[PDB]
Amino acid sequence: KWTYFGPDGENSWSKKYPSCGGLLQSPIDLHSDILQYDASLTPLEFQGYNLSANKQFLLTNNGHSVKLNLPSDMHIQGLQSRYSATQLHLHWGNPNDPHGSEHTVSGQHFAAELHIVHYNSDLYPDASTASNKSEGLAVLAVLIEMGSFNPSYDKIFSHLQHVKYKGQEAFVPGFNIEELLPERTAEYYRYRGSLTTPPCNPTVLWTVFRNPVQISQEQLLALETALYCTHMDDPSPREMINNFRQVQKFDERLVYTSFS
Amino acid sequence: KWTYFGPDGENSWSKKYPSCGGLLQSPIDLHSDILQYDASLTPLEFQGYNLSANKQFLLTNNGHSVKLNLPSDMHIQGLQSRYSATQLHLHWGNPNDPHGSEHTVSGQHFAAELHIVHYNSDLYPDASTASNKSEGLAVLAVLIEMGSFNPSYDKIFSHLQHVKYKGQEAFVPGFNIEELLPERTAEYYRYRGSLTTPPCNPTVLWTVFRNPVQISQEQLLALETALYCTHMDDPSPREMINNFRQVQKFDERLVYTSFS
Ligand SMILES: CCCCNC(=O)c1cc(S(N)(=O)=O)c(Cl)cc1SCCc1ccccc1
Ligand SMILES: CCCCNC(=O)c1cc(S(N)(=O)=O)c(Cl)cc1SCCc1ccccc1
Ligand SMILES: [Zn+2]
Ligand SMILES: [Zn+2]
Repeated sequence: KWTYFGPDGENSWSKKYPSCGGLLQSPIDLHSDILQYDASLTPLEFQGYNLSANKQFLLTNNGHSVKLNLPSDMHIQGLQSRYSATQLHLHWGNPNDPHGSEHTVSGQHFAAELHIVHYNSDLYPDASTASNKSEGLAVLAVLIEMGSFNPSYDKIFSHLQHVKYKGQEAFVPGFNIEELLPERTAEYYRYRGSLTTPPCNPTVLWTVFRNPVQISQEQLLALETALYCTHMDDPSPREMINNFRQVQKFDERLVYTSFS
Repeated sequence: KWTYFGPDGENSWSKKYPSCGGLLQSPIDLHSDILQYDASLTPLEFQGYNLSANKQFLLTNNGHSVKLNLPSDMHIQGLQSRYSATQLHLHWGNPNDPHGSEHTVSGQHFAAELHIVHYNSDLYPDASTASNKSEGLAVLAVLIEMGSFNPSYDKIFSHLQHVKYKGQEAFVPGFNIEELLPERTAEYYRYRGSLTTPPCNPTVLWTVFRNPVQISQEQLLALETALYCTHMDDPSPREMINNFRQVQKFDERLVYTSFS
């Protein structure tokens, strides 16, 4: 058990989850001095992203974020192994401070952040088994900026009202998960890092897209007001807000870019 | 034992230093939405900061920073108690990434940060005894950027050669310590926080001057490269770099400004 605020917050994670106080932690601040162009970084292909709108996918409040379960037929080609999808989820701030991206760019938070989590299906049978193992995970990160209404993101946000409390679950119709990605997915940052949550294992190949996507003010307000970290019956209910980790020391890492 | 790197890093400080996971942690990002002008914040007076050049003061490498011992006769006038000087020390980054201030303005790191540590000499005999007590400590924080050669900061940096390693000590003719302060010291940020180092006690009244000082690219490089955090005959030397804490979450609070 852990939170983003007070005694159980991120400065205390390492007391229960030692990897949280180890090396190669995420997120990080993307800034010119630590960037390095790499000709190796070829375009990813997103296979099986186009989920049938006549099929149903489990959305869950896990007490930390809202998660959408993804089928393992969904995958990434282009890395050293096949990375199969396990779930996507978000990180955001609060109505009075809508700047809850995990990754920052030249010291600036975006409004929110989407993480599409994949596991090494060539090595491991699921994300859970893969999470504490070498080369176990790969995440696509989309930075989210406040702008126009996003009908694609709304295929998640219109469902939040059925997963208000921890452990609540709701079937959501499939849609093309590629619609959540920004323009020019060929332009990305790539670095070796960790889960941004406990148990913080340094097993994550990070891809952060260069370009953000936009969702409206009304979409962020809904995301920032709809969810609780706590069970429906908890007498000390806590709002699910500011569910982002502070950026971490580089530990001599560089971030490789597909662009110069 | 505590460091800015590896398993004994800042995410692990809370294990042996509980306060590092507690309330009112420094440093923080100073940005517009958390600033509030308070017309009641008048100028500090720096008394006995003009040290005899015929008096000598101990410079030490403690393996966390380089520290100049200061005489208690020097103090700040303007607060509700007299705060007497104990030491000044610095925080910096590394030559590939020369952005190692502790406090940030609008998410931006300055090259470095000087701290002049004072203690409540009306209530407490010493900084050690004051450190974990109400209204114990007051720091003057100076943000340092690349710029023109600074003769006054060179009165310190000219002696780094003699304190290369953990343990080494050296003497510095006195100079006017007010010479290390920027222009318009009437302009400052003010907030209650913590030591940025273990034991992280929430006992510090922070005064961060609005205006940075400038040191030359060569002065900054000397600081970043002159010192080690290991003993002169450690087999495995460690360069003393990136000796700054990551900014902390600053939830539902204000930094007050002396400036509109
Ligand atoms: C186990 C509950 C903690 C909540 N975190 C995640 O679901 C999560 C977050 C990330 S992140 N924010 O770095 O993108 C990642 Cl990369 C993976 C997971 S969960 C999948 C791995 C796992 C499964 C089961 C137990 C432990 C880990
Ligand atoms: C034994 C302490 C280890 C190193 N830290 C400092 O000297 C230090 C740093 C700051 S900061 N970076 O917040 O300006 C401050 Cl406010 C005070 C001290 S040391 C003075 C207080 C103290 C002395 C002895 C034991 C504990 C605290
Ligand atoms: Zn995440
Ligand atoms: Zn300091």
